[PDB]
Amino acid sequence: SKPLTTIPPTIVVQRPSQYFNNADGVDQGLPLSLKYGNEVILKTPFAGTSSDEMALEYVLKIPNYFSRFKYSSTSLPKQVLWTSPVHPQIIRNHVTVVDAPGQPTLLAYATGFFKYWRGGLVYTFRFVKTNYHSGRVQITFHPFVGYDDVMDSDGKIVRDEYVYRVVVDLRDQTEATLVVPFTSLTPYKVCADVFNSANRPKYNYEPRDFKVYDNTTDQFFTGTLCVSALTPLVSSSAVVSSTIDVLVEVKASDDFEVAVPNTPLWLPVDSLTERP
Amino acid sequence: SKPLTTIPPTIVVQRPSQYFNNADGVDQGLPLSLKYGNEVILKTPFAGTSSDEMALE
Amino acid sequence: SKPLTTIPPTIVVQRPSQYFNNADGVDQGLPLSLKYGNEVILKTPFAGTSSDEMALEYVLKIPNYFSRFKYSSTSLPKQVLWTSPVHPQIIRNHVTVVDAPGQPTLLAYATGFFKYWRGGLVYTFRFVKTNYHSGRVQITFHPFVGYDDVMDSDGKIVRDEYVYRVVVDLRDQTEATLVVPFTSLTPYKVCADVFNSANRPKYNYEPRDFKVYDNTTDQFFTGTLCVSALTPLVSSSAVVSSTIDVLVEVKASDDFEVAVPNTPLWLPVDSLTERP
Amino acid sequence: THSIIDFLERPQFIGSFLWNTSDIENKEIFSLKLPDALMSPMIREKLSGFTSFSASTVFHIQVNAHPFQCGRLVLAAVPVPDILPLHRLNMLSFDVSNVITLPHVQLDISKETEVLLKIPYVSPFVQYDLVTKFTPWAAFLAHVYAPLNTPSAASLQVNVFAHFEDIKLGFPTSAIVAQ
Amino acid sequence: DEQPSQECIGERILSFSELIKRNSWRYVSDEKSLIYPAYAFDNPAAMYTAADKLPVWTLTPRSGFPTLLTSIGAMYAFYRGGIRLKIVPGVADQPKPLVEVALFTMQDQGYIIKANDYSTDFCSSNIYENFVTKGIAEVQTPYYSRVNTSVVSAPVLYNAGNISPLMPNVMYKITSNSSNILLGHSAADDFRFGFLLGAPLAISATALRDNFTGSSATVSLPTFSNFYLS
Amino acid sequence: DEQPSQECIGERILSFSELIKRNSWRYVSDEKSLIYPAYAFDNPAAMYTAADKLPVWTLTPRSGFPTLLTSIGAMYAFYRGGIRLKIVPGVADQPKPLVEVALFTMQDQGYIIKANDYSTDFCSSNIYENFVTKGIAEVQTPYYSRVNTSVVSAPVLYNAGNISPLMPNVMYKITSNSSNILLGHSAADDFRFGFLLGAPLAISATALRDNFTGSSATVSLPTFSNFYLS
Repeated sequence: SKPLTTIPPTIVVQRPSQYFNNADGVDQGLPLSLKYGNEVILKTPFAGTSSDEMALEYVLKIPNYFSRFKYSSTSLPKQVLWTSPVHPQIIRNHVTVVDAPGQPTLLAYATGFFKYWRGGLVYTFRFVKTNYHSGRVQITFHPFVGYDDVMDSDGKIVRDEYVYRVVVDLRDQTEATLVVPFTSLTPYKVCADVFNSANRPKYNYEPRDFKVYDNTTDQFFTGTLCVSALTPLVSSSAVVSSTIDVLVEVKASDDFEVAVPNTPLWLPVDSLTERP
Repeated sequence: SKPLTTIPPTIVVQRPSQYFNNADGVDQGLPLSLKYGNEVILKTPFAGTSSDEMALE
Repeated sequence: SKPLTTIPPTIVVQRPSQYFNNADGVDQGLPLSLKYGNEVILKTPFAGTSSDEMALEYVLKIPNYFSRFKYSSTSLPKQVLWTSPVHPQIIRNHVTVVDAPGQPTLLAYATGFFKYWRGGLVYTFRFVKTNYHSGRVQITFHPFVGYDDVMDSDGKIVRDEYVYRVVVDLRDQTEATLVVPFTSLTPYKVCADVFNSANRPKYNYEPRDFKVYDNTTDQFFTGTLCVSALTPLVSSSAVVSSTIDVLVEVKASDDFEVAVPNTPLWLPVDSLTERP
Repeated sequence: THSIIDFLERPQFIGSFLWNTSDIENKEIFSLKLPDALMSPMIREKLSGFTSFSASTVFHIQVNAHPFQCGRLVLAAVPVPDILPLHRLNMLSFDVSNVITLPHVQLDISKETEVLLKIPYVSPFVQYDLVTKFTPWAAFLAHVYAPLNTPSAASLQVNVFAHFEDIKLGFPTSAIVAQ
Repeated sequence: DEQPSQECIGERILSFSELIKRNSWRYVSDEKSLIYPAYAFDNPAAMYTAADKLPVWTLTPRSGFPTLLTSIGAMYAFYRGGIRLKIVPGVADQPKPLVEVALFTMQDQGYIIKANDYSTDFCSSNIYENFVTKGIAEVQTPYYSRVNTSVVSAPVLYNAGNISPLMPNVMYKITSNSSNILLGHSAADDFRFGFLLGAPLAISATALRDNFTGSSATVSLPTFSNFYLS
Repeated sequence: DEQPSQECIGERILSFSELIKRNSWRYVSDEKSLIYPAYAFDNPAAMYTAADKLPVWTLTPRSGFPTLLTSIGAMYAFYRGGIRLKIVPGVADQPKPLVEVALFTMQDQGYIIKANDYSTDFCSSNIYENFVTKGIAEVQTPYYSRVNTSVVSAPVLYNAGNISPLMPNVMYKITSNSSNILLGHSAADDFRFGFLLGAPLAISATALRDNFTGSSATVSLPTFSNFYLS
């Protein structure tokens, strides 16, 4: 028979597109393949690897070379040799042109897809040298302080007394690595963005300068990592250069986390050029 | 993940007001009280009587 | 295959927004976070407390200082010293300006979010004094009667004989508290609102006056709580002031309840000022 | 044996404050900021070398009235004063009742010679920023509840003592204790 | 005894937590494309007067009018958790019926209302709702905060921009095709207030119809009636 | 410790795989009937300058602007799996509200955008969605590749036509009745990227509003706001 429905009415919601902004949920698309189900198997391994290459854990732990410096016969007790603010938005200069923003490192590019970050950073120094060089260097991390404020007017380090100190004998060791903790009164810091040097509505966006830690900068970086010399790099100028390069790489620690994905800080292109 | 729905389509009926004329069924009204459930207990006895006064009998 | 649906049709309801006005139910919003689920944990404790701070039980039991008065050498047997109507819409005067409505107490502000109230009230008197003061005072509650009608033309209390009486020796006791029952022929009374003193469509809204209990007022308050003196506050004027302050606080009892939330009686602002 | 904490747990004399007959209902006797009010050289010395710290805070108020003087104080606490919406901060100076609603304790000089209050660290920041000095996390304030009631005008000293408890220190640093 | 509540009311309410999940209206805009500061919880500044031929009360909203949400929030110092957002249209534009709400995070942008200018904020969280088919737009907003405890009506500053720690550093970008639009909000499921302070600075609401100075009552509020009829 | 992520964020994200299922906008068209190259993953070519009275940046899209999808993809060399497609209308054409997306496979046709000319491509996979009733068009696209591993932004060639092995030899034919239409895409469920290379060539996005040369900022992006208001 053709009986009267006893199926009670349910309330409904009209949405044009659900989970549009979401990694969760069931996409309600129409498929184009003949088979509604058509999916393809997760082939393993893929691109030579079985490691997950799309994992943040994987990506942010890829070493970014981001800076070098010199250590020499010149260099003097307590002379700062090198500093960096500790944060993930580490950048380079484009070759083609000379914009202010610059070319992001991988790390920076990736973190760039989020607003919030936290965690520790793995900094790695390589001392390209021979055995006939001898000298010491102390790596020190100064939380809650910018790279101007770690050195007095003479470029000598200030109050090294008060922090984690890492002595390096070059007679022995040619390389050194360490982890800088996250250190903040906030659970999350913000992925540093370029700031407007000009006044509105004039816009000249430039990378931030963390010479100083105060509440204009404080929530973009934990502090400043500094490499002070202890001895001049004494060597036989007779047979070896009396100055050497020191290379610095960074990757993320295990505890490293980002969140609040949105409009990214960085934007990718197929080529960059000067205007006629 | 964000998999393709496998939930088949059901046919639906557009009514503006169901059971409007009916003592049966589920009224589909919006409630005004803060609590969607808000109902009040059938107090007994009521108006001095426990006999059903609305009964035709 | 692609078989014919055997899924019978259900009746549906088109609503633009469900549970909009409701604390119940499932909100049908789109989430902005990447994760549809994104919720955050109920952190405990929070703001130093694990007690629920949003509970009416919690809030209405916060003491509201709302009134004082004086007890002195002047004061005379049966002389009323102080009265209040018993109800939750207890108010103060703004400092900045002098509107009629006034600044609500916390209690009043809160209850203000509902129309109906019921329950008992905890009134607390503190007698700021020394030990060298001596005197008695009777606190008495008069249900179904307004604050003019509790005292005769001389400001002497009327028919105290007929009610709960609470004698207080000041030689001994410096403080006193009590609960006033709800007492009504209605299960619920109404949160008193300001009334129009003017005639429509002229509007001058003023706080209600419960000098008298009759069926223009009766459903805003249970009655009047009165503090009559028994003895003058005899003291050595030689070494102590012959008049003292008496402070009165109120909070809600356990049995206290409100309901019918709607447009509130009170409205909050970031600042209040005179017009140029 | 001794340790940093032991010092911050040391109870300091913070101030003597005048309260006299003329002072009236809700007249503020003081309004002291946490941690500022406790930041004595002694403390600063020991806190030196650390980015920040957090703690609960103990407040003893002392009032040596004599038998014929009656009166009554509030001591209350309020969070993050620096950044509270003004209307709040105002409501406090406006009406004692908006202090009585707070975390507080009353003192009746005739009965009590003293009373305490303890205040937990409460803030968005997990500690007090010792370099940025970003927002003192609370403040104690003592408004007069019921004015000092002597026969003839007179005045009284309200002493304050205080220390920290449940202390927690931040990562150490070459940055300097905010002035 | 919970008898009365069952005999008369039919419900029984115990915490404001219950109440603030009810959506109340906040603010109106004329902008097709608007930047709104979600976690703004301020209320208007008020002005009273007794002098003749002057409107008695007058209200200057900085970020909107009192919702249940804010009205309550005034009592507390802190908040945490997320919020809901409801949106109503002046115009059901048949051929362009859509609404975008998007997650707005520009670092330099200031945390108060402003009309959309940016044309270059690609790839953000975008929700879409159809004004024609579903009368109202309904949305949920993650706490997404840099800290575990935020502050009621934090004093924003000129270039506090959108990175103040004392709030979630997040705003709404609302792009409609109704000229006029009405905004409202309730708290989300996980939302909570903190550290009760006392009554907030407040004035009678029923009193806002005062006109005893002859000069008629001007000050109105964002309700449906007031919006839909213009 | 995963406490912060639960106390503040309310979520916790671990792989870009998660992110690239979020739909971002790619490209706009004026064509009622358009041929789009689905698995084009290129990004624009950029131009900078410091000289007065010149727009600082300028962008030449070959097949569209950076989606989350492509933005990410730039880091990797290879891809496999299928994609989603979202479409938005300028015009909800009441009497002709429909959209066709169809599977387009003409062998000789070139793998870049072009307006539909062919009238003779019968019997193809056609999905239909109703712009009026369901505001947006939503679609899923099989990898349908000749090989198990395809290449990020493969250099297409003049007559690489539509049979290059280095991609799925498949395009969309989109026939609407909205003059203007807005395209977006996320990755499908089965999609995956491969062989991480490093950072891609990139420039600040927030910087695209530079105008210090006096000549105002011209370069805009395909967002909703920019589309819906013209």
